[PDB]
Amino acid sequence: TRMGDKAQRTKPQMQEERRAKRRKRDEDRHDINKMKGYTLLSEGIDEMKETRETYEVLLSFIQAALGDQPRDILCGAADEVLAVLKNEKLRDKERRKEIDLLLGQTDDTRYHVLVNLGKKITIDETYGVNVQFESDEEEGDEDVYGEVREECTLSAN
Amino acid sequence: PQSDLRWSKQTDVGITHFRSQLIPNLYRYIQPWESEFIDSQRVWAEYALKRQEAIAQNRRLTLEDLEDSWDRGIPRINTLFQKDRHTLAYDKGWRVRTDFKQYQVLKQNPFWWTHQRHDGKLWNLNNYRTDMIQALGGVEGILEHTLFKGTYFPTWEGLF
Amino acid sequence: PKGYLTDLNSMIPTHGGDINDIKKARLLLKSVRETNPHHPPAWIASARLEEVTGKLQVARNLIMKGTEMCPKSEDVWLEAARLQPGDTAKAVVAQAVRHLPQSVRIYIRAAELETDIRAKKRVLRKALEHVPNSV
Amino acid sequence: TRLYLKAEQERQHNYLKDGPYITAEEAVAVYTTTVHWLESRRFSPIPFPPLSYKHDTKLLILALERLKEAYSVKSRLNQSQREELGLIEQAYDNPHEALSRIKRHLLTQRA
Amino acid sequence: DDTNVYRVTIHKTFEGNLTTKPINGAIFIFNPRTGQLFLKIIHTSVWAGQKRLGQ
Amino acid sequence: VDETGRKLTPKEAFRQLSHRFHGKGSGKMKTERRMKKLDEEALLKKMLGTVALLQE
Repeated sequence: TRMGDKAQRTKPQMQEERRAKRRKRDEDRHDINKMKGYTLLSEGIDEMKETRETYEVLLSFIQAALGDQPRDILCGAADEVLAVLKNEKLRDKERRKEIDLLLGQTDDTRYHVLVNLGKKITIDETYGVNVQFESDEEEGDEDVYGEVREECTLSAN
Repeated sequence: PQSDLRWSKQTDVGITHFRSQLIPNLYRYIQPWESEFIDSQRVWAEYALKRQEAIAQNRRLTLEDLEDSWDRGIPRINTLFQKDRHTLAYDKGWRVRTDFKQYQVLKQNPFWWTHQRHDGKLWNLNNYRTDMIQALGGVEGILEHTLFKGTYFPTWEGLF
Repeated sequence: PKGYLTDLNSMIPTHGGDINDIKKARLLLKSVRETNPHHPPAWIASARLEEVTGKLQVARNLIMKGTEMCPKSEDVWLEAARLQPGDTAKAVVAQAVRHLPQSVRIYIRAAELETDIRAKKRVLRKALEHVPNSV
Repeated sequence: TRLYLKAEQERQHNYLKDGPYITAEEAVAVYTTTVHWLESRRFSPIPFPPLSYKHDTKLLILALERLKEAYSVKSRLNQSQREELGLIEQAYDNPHEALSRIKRHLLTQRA
Repeated sequence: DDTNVYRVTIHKTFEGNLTTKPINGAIFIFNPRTGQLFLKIIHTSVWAGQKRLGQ
Repeated sequence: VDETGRKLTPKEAFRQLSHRFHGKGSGKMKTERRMKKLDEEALLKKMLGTVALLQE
């Protein structure tokens, strides 16, 4: 017999649960982190999360069918298209002559492509409050997210 | 003794007899100081590399990495995740303070040389407990010698 | 020693704040805001307590949460603007105008944060463009 | 214990009768050595803790935790120990007032 | 049902401060069979100055 | 089972066994308490909203 043999090292407790908590916190704080460093007074794009990919594909289609225009133009066109196809009140046969006319009358193929875009798009007093006193916030004393945070002389005369 | 590992059990079929050695020792489960020190140097160099890389990536070292280094390093890697880490960053001379406690607290401290908060837990004995049960002959073999079966509880799962 | 004791007897707080009552009120307002995310008063009160006692960063985070959970709330937006440092207070202020166009208090806070004639002129020109009929 | 305390009192009275066993020359020699070493190291004397020290609350929390650690609960603590526990809880509750008390004592208390 | 035991009113004065007024709560004890409801009133003074936690 | 035909819990079954074994039963007060409990159970099992509605 040696000495270390049969010695074992444990595994992090609740590793997966802490990972899930971290994932939920990050997907909830994604908005805050996205808008953290955007100094809006010094940022011109602030005025202008899986809806953002839909907005991006809308912008890509508009860029393809519009000809690489500034970001303000692209955002305005995207807002116009999404808002008008949402406020059409499911009136479809009228959408060609307007939207495809605006985009250049490419074809009904791209018409059926773009209808998918509108398909995938989607100060109070408050008197009376309820409160609950509970002894929650019990953990294992470890990090809530499994992360490693980091942050005259004498003289003789 | 080989006799002590014999145990019976009855059910509607009848009675059935079974068996399952020497007791484990502590030293086999304690890790040598030399291995401790070498692995500490190695693991902490690895962590320094990982930390530089994660600072480059602009994230914090998550628990998923540094998982193969869980109970390793003389300052254990576990201590890197404690809530009180930032506060502890201001405790200096704690080793001398712990050593001197003997002149203030009457109780004798066996762990006069380390603090759980700073150095981490340097040992582990869950394996020792499980091996002790197995060597003694399994829960049923152990329970044979007691009066449990006289209580007539159906099973040993919901007892306290 | 005499000078330091004088400085200490000057430092002694004349208002203090019963720590236990402060904790009780903190728990009460935490329950408030948790139960009703759409109560601008809840976030405003939480931030006011956390700024009068404790430190300001927790109140600031609570108020970034509250501004987004209570859109169309000039009072909460102004709480955020006043609590945030000037540079990011401006970002809060213009987020407030984006959520609430025609927000004259918010625009005034924008100007007061900018503290420069050119930026004030530009912001007021934009505000007039938005709403010309405001004396 | 009683014999050791008797011997210690003998020691103290013998000291008071025989004065400092360290002669003035030895005292000045060691003092000069210490000042020379500190000058060489370029050491800056520790100042009296300012009124608005950044970490004073951290230090107070560490001190109170260390004081609490000395209670391995046996469920039977005497009057003085329980009173000290109460004082520790009070300091935990209101850190700033305890700091004011501490600085007052460090400045004036000598008995 | 004891979720209504502790409820507060938060009324603003736009200049100077904001006040929260603890209001009386109710413990509801409802019998589905006879429909008898014992609603116990919890006065504000019971917990307005209690100096106690949820314990 | 007791003479009345009710299933008997093991505790009072052994109570009756021990009584019959030693040769002395329980006291008069205990007998009265037991019987009053039995008739309490019978009365409860053989069966104020309207009053509250009318008084409201």
